[PDB]
Amino acid sequence: IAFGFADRSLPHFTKDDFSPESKGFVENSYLRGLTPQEFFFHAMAGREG
Amino acid sequence: EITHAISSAKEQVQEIIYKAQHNELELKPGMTLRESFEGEVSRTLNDAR
Amino acid sequence: IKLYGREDKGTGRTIKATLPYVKQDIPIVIVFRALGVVPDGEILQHICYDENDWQMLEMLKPCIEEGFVIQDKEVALDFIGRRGSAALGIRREKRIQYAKDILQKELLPHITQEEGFETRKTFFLGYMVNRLLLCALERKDQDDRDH
Amino acid sequence: SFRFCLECNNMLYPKEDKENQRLLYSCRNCDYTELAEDPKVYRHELITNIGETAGIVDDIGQDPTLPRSDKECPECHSRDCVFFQSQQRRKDTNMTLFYVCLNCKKTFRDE
Amino acid sequence: VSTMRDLRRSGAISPEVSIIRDIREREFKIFTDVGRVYRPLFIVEDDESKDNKGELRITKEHIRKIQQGYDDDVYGWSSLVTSGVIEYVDGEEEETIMIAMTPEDLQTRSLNDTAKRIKPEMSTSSHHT
Amino acid sequence: TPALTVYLDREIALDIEKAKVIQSSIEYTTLKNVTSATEIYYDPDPTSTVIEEDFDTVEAYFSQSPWLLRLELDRARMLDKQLTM
Amino acid sequence: IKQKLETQFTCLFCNHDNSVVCTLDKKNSIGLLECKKCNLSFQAPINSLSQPIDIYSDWIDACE
Amino acid sequence: DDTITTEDCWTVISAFFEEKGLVSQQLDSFDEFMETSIQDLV
Ligand SMILES: [Zn+2]
Ligand SMILES: [Zn+2]
Ligand SMILES: [Zn+2]
Repeated sequence: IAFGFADRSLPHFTKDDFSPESKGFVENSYLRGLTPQEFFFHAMAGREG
Repeated sequence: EITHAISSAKEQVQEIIYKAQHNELELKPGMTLRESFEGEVSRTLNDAR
Repeated sequence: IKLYGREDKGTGRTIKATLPYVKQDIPIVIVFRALGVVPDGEILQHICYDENDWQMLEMLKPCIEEGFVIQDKEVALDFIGRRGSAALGIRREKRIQYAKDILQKELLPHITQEEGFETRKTFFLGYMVNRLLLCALERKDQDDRDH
Repeated sequence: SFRFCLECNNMLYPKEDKENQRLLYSCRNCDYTELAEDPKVYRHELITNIGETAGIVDDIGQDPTLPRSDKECPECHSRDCVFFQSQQRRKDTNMTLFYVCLNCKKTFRDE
Repeated sequence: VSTMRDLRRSGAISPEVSIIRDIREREFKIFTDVGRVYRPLFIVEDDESKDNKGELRITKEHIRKIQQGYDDDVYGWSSLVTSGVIEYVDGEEEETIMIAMTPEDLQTRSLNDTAKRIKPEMSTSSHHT
Repeated sequence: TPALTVYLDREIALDIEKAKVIQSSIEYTTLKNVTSATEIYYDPDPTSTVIEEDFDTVEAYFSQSPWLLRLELDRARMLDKQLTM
Repeated sequence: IKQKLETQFTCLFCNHDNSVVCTLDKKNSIGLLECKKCNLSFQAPINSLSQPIDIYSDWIDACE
Repeated sequence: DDTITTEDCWTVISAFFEEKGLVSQQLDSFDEFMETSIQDLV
């Protein structure tokens, strides 16, 4: 997931954060349910398809 | 077991960030530092899942 | 405002602008002079705010020399009017006064359109050139059209 | 730093004085001329590092979007700073971080 | 910017105005343009001059007055906006703020329920503001 | 994505050291690739130099236009590519 | 190389339209207007940026 | 004071739709056109 905001993927993260959760790793299963940050990233990948 | 394998994969991604930011990361042939960095993180996370 | 010159191709790497209702691209220095600020040293004082930045100053070098021979306001304004989609034969005595309208209005009309306020357009023009070179110097990403 | 004539404000060009065998800086709209302090006339950096560190501003610590670190300032030894990777937008740019102490505004790294 | 921000949070300036400080590029942009898309957010107290810090500005007292419809000497949505507890941000101003996802994320906690979802660790920055 | 697949003779293909020799001869290297900086000086005396840095270099070595073209090679890229002055 | 260009300008003397030819010599910075009808000629200095409308403008001011 | 709960968040949201509804960006925009924009265009 690209830095579509200035140096971050979403305004809920600090800048220059390259960790898994920051750049689109969805840790939860569909059973467990996705968090709000993960949800949007999943919708970005899904839209591209 | 599931939660452990994901937890340990997030730690390895931290180590990769540390190495790349302290100039201790191996450069892959044909690739810049940032390409090599992005490449190694992706391989780790897909193997984790 | 277009920056010509490819990578090691395009020789003199100068900068020309495009103005509404003028058929051809006009170099930047000429329009600066055409607004009432003519010596080089003031022009560069309006664009670059860092006298040490020699990379940026080297890229403005060819623009000065390609617009050196236009050394005053009157011949600058006439150089413009001779391209601006008009009729043939409006003479210098008036072809200036037609181009002064194309500069006062139509060119950046959101800043102001009353007379005797050309200081705002000259200062703004310098800002644009500054932003243009920051991207060409790879100090700032190009803008994201989808933001 | 390239300079302008102090009486005409137009730019000076370097020109040699053949008779006295010395380098001058000459104008092009008038007769003013002066002596050159520097034999160097032009430099072209192919492998460049300029603008890596450059954007150091006084209010960068007021930006709440920047991450904070524990690194010890060499000057004042404060435990409160902001950090950021290089603002150079080249494709080969390193990922090494710059830290800025909010007190003395010095820039250091983790090497 | 602090003064200007406080004028919007009181109502002296129309609440739909954008006040955008870009610190890195040393630019300060204000927009009163028509057609900007905006959304509301809760304001979190960020000034280290009060015990209020780190918590939501909105309290159950506002919530009490909302359900009644009147103040204790019409009171609806816009009453909250001109009393500094909610403000509007557009896409440009959103670039410069730091948003917590839920009120519970404003404070650190003390689980292991294998059915429920994992909350992110958030360990790249030591302290968030 | 233009690309060549270059198989090597058998005797060379099982000896990595000889293959590296082939590698460096095929790869295009320009002067621009190894140059770090170029400079233009006014050095009016052909037998000397105002540059204190190149003083001991040019004085011992020696034992036309006044404009000097001075270009600097990067040691790291020159060492990796195995090129001599 | 010189540029020999026909124009749609009217000669200031004979009044025939579409009969003024412009010869721009940039190697020596000398522009030349010619009339294909009455045969008059007018010379003026040109830069590198000039075009047939630049010297034809200088010809209008040289008469008035 | 105390902490804002999930139910309290919906009380705030209820106040929004009570005042503004769902199509206020259509209605307010057109209202501004009749009150002022026509006059300015003249
Ligand atoms: Zn002068
Ligand atoms: Zn300090
Ligand atoms: Zn004729």
